Amino acid sequence: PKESILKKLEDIKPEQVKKQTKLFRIFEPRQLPVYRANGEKE
Amino acid sequence: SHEDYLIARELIVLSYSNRSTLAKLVSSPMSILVALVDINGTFITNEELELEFSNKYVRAIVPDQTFDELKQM
Repeated sequence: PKESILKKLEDIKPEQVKKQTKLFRIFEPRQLPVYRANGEKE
Repeated sequence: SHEDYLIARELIVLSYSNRSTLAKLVSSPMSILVALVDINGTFITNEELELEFSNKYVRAIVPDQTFDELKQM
């Protein structure tokens, strides 16, 4: 099947250029309650 | 085969009704469908008429007005 190894070569497109649409994020600010030194809520 | 039975079921029933238009409606898109297939390895004849074999890969390039002329066919 020499026509099949030729067709794999014409099917290799150039490398898929990636552009991102949102910033890469690992951390987010969250709302945590806070307490003073004695123990009660601030 | 079963690919032959679906054609012979829809031509035996129809050729009882329309003797005029039926032979040209089915035979119509084969003039268009010959332009869609790619070329992987093809025969060729050189100038003094003798047969060679060629290996060229040619894409099939059809516009959108062929797939709008094929939907109306």
